[PDB]
Amino acid sequence: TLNGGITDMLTELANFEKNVSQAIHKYNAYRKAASVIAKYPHKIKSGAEAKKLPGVGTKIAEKIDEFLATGKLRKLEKIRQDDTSSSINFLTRVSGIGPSAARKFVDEGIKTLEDLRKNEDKLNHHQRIGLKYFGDFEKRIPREEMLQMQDIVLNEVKKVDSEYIATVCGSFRRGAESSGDMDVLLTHPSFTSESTKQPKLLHQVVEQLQKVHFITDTLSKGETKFMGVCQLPSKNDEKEYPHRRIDIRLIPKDQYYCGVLYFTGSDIFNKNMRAHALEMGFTINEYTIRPLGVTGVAGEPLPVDSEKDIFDYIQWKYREPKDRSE
DNA sequence: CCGAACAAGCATCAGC
DNA sequence: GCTGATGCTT
DNA sequence: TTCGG
Ligand SMILES: Nc1nc2c(ncn2[C@H]2C[C@H](O)[C@@H](COP(=O)(O)OP(=O)(O)CP(=O)(O)O)O2)c(=O)[nH]1
Ligand SMILES: [Mg+2]
Ligand code: NA
Ligand code: NA
Ligand code: NA
Repeated sequence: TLNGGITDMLTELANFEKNVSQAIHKYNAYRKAASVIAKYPHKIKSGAEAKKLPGVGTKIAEKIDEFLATGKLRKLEKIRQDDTSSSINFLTRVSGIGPSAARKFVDEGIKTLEDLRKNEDKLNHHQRIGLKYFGDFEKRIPREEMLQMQDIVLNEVKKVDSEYIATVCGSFRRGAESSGDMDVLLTHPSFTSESTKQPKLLHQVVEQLQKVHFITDTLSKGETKFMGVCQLPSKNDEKEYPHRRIDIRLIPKDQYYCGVLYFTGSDIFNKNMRAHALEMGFTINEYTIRPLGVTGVAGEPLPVDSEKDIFDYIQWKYREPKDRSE
């Protein structure tokens, strides 16, 4: 982390614009600048040097000059003193509380963890589970625990139907030594873009992971996307493990490669890659890559038989997952 | 200067 | 009930 | 907030 102080500042600015100002484009600009700087392999010595990188403009360059001179940013230090800003920023750390709900809660004088706990009745289901596991959800998962969880998920899925294929994506698939949560891509040959030949494909997997007490709570759940909570089992008399966020995405079997590209990320990598696709005349979602016609209307899905096929279409060199951690 | 900035599933709510 | 917008999330 | 045209 050559430039950890700079990228921390930019990330804190990003979070302020998202949570407090509700300025999504400023938030993306700071995150993008933080991303391009994190992979820059020199210790930055001036805002001018940083402004040579794409995504760092005049305003971020000036902030880097102030940071490098003083070790601080006056704008952030004032933001940190403001009670409303600090409280809104804090409340958004609860899963299910966003900028709108956080500002609504602070308006009614709900502005601390203890305030949240005594007003459970004012939370929706998702928010209540995010409050319940607030402490756990801020801990990272050592890859060794990710490996144990993987083994549980893949084996339980196989007991439901040997034709399911579960793939752990996210930062885990990118080779990270720790992960924020577990991301599972799921396919079944009964579910393709051409037909759904079995109902309850995702449900059966969820209920089986619940029966073996791996899934403990549900944040949201539909036919193709599950967002919930899981926990490794612990040995006799040992401390329990923290509860962990788990996301499961059922994707049409024939669209696996677009799906695993999507779910491997990173999120910024996906944004960069989809934006480049547009510049090249394609649009990419988790299902397909399609060309844009004369009027910018999406055309027919193109054939895809690997992740690299997608990179080829937009004329990017193939990047292994471990090189997508933007 | 100015328009564009990735794409979408689930929960919730207003309106009919 | 449905449609469509918005919030929040991946 | 940044960038391309
Ligand atoms: N097009 C897009 N795609 C996205 C987006 N947000 C998330 N994703 C995709 C890519 C993520 O890796 C994947 C998982 O989402 P997750 O939050 O778990 O990201 P990890 O890479 O695993 C970091 P960790 O803290 O969990 O370790 O979902 C998005 O806005 N736009
Ligand atoms: Mg993840
Ligand atoms: Na630049
Ligand atoms: Na939140
Ligand atoms: Na996730």
